[PDB]
Amino acid sequence: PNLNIVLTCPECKVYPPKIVERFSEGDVVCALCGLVLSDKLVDTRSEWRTFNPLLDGNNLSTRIGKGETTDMRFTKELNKAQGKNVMDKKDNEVQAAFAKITMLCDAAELPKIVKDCAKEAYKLCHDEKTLKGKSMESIMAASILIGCRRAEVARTFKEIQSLIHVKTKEFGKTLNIMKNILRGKSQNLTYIPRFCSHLGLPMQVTTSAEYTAKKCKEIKEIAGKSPITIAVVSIYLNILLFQIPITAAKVGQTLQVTEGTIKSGYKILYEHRDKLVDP
Amino acid sequence: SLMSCISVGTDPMPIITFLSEWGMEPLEDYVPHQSPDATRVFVNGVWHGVHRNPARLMETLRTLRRKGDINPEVSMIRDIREKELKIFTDAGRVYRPL
Amino acid sequence: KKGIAKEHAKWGPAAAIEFEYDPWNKLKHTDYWYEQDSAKEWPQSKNCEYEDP
Amino acid sequence: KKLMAQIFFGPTYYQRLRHMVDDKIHARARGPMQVLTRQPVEGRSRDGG
Amino acid sequence: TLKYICAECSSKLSLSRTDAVRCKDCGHRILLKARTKRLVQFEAR
Amino acid sequence: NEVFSRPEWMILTCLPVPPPPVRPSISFNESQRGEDDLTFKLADILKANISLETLE
Amino acid sequence: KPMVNESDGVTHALYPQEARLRNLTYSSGLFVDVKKRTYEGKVFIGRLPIMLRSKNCYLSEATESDLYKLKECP
Amino acid sequence: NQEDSMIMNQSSIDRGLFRSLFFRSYMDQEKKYGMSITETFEKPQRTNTLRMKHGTYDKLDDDGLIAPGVRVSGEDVIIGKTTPISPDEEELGQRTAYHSKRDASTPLRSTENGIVDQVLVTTNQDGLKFVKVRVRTTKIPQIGDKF
Amino acid sequence: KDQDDRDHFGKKRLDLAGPLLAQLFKTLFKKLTKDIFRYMQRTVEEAHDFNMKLAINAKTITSGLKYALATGNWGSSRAGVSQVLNRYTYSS
Amino acid sequence: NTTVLADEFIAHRLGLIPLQSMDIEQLEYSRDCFCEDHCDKCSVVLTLQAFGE
Amino acid sequence: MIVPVRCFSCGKVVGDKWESYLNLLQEDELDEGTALSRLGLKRYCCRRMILTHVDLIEKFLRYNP
Ligand SMILES: [Zn+2]
Ligand SMILES: [Zn+2]
Ligand SMILES: [Zn+2]
Repeated sequence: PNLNIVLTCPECKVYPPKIVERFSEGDVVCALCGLVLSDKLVDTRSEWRTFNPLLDGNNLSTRIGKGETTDMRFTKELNKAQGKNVMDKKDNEVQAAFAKITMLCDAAELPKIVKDCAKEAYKLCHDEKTLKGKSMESIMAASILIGCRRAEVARTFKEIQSLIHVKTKEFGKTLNIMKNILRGKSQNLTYIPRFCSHLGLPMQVTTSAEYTAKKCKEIKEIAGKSPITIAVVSIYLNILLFQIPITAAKVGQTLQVTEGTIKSGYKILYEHRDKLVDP
Repeated sequence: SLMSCISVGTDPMPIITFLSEWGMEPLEDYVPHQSPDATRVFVNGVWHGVHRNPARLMETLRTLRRKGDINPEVSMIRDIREKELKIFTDAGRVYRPL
Repeated sequence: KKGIAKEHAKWGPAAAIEFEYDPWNKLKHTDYWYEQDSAKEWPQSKNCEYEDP
Repeated sequence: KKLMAQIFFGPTYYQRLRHMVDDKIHARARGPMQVLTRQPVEGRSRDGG
Repeated sequence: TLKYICAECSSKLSLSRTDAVRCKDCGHRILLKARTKRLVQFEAR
Repeated sequence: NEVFSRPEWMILTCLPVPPPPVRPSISFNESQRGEDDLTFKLADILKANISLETLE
Repeated sequence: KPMVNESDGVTHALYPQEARLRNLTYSSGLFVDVKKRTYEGKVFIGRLPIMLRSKNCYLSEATESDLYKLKECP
Repeated sequence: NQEDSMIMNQSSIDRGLFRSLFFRSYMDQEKKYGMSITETFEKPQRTNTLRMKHGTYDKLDDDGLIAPGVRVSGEDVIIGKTTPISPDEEELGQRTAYHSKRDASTPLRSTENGIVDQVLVTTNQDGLKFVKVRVRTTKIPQIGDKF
Repeated sequence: KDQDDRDHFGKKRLDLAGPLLAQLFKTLFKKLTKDIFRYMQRTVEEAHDFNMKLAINAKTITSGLKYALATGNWGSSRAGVSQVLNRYTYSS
Repeated sequence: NTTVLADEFIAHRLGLIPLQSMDIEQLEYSRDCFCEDHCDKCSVVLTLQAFGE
Repeated sequence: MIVPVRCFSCGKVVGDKWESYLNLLQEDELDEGTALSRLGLKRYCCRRMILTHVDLIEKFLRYNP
């Protein structure tokens, strides 16, 4: 069949066409020979203005509801009838899960972007004997982690682990294979301003902190083994710099780090703070 | 109209309470034959009893509203011919100054 | 640039140009609308004196 | 030449309204058509008919 | 990197991508366009 | 009229499918592809056709 | 009082002029104290759009000069 | 002037009488779908991008915006917006040479003209970089206007 | 007595933004509680953890009213309550 | 331009500014010159620098 | 919005007349009709212009640049 149409000026035919499209006159014209190739060009503008296609695809279902010309016996008749055919698809989990993440990201005020970004993660895998279930929650929240990270932001695991408790062991373990599945199907830098956000300080702290954060890892000090701990250590030796009292008492209740990590990380970074005088 | 304003509504409790203390004979004990010339009292279109000397009652009320004792947005009407006295404190009435 | 008012009003060498003839309406070029008498109502022009009554 | 009749004259407040001509005049000679019916589209902004 | 203007600061910003969308010396959050250096031409006719 | 109107035909047995022009695909930006209600309804009926097929 | 939770998650006071430009919604949050009981502190519940010049708006009683500072016509 | 028509002194028009300004605000935004397709604000070029509007583009800066204070005519690309697409997706004609993205710009109304007053860039609630554009134009009183 | 004229203005009331938000907010708050009951039921049902963040849906209210003001919808049942401000002229 | 006034607005007002023009005949009509958009015998070039201090 | 150039009907350059006019009231406390007599717009195609102009540009400058 080959089912293809490609415009070609019969008088010239010099190449794959070098032509133009006079949208206002609704035609297409040979830019050299001037012959009108095809006319009655059709608008496609006003069609979509009146108007999930990303994830489910051609699996179709139409949201419905009662009518005005309808009795109460017609109202709850439809509400009972609208659920008797939900068996035909196994997107019911998805239609609850996509609802659930929609409840999830929005409730903790995630940007609407993460809503689809997390949706992208779940629909990506949705089935693997490596998952074979897997508590049904990592596929939600680790998808958000996959979503939010893909949404170019990130939150600490506790902010999500306490948000969704999956014992954190199989949660992360099944989380990792999602990246492998991501690679098979194919980062503290954003944690900076959010941390100072809840404490309400001016804007110049972060870059000053970011300069300090950059220096620690490059020379030495893998610093954490799960180095999420030293994300705060980047910050605290900056709040130790300035005179606003936010001592580890307030950070420990806000950022939730044990002073065993805070004091140890602070002092070992007091050794190398000599090379850390920017201004 | 340029002078118009809309009533925001208040709590009617003071008036009704105040009404009882000024001779509003409670409706539960009302005996129409025994007081044929009573003046029915309404508050936001809710009958709350009857009275017997409305003229004493009426100008007493307005004075309170003018004293600021009753919030000025509260509208009250004495309808002589109907033996009916009405009071409104509803939210959304249309009123103008005069 | 050297322009002429007929194009645009910016090149206007002149302002309001007063202009009048026949101050007394003796040429009958105009009929004076009036309620009781034109003379009592229509004021005389500033130049009416400059010509004979 | 003097006007035979007099004129009522004097200032008066005047206001300008939205309906400028340039936002009301249009023409069409074989422009685009709709997709459903292939009759010409409506709306001067979208080059209506 | 093209010139922008802070929303109140009226500060030269001359920035590119991967820059903190913000004004130097003041954390302002909106950027103007810092009009072109090629001249305009008019007719008051 | 036994040549054009047999009351037996008054009861639908095989419903026809209108070609795309009757129910054009609202294709916007190659991804925001809207479809007319009839497109969905034909799919929607087809599902209600699908279930009753196998369910019995 | 009105404020906005931005993309990162930071929440800062929102001014009406900014709202119009950045397509924001001049709202403020709601917070309710909840008492929970088991028988034999403050909880956020949502936002609320605020009428401009209302008692709670930042423009409630600002100075004329201050209004010019906030770029809002008196 | 019959039938509610008028007769307006030409010179008074020439002296600014009933002259007035006009300000149109064009705003556009890039929307990513699943953080896979990335709508982009940049100056498109008639060579490396496909299916582009036949208006001129040079009034754009590098980032796809028109510098303010620049006179513009109708059918001129105010905002340079592009959308990546899969090279082997539809094969809508010439896609086998570009492979990059297609034009999705927002030109000026063909019937409008004037000077771009100011252009601002900012983000929505969700950090999406977008831009509003304001166009200034003087509307001289003319024959058809309604008073 | 005459037939009661129902076009009399005294029999009319005007519902401004205050009451209009109230009744619209009244329902929105109601739906919030019912949902909070659902989460409260399941945790008692299944001895699960009880998280207020999980219990309370933030975007019920906010995304409720925002849409409720974006379009004149007050639910059908009402139209044209909200109009974009007409800034043609200061008088307008 | 950083005024609170539109460009053409200011430009239009600049047009309505009268200039001494006694020897206007000593200039050449703008279209008559073969000049490149102007010339010393065809036009007068005026500049203005104003700065709020 | 700011002292229009010459009156539309007549054309007497009227831009310079503004501040002098303003100088009159705040200093000599004249009546406007008497003021213009001192000012010198004896016709009334201009006598309108200064009388009914609005100085909006003053309120404009209240916005810090
Ligand atoms: Zn050809
Ligand atoms: Zn010359
Ligand atoms: Zn004059």
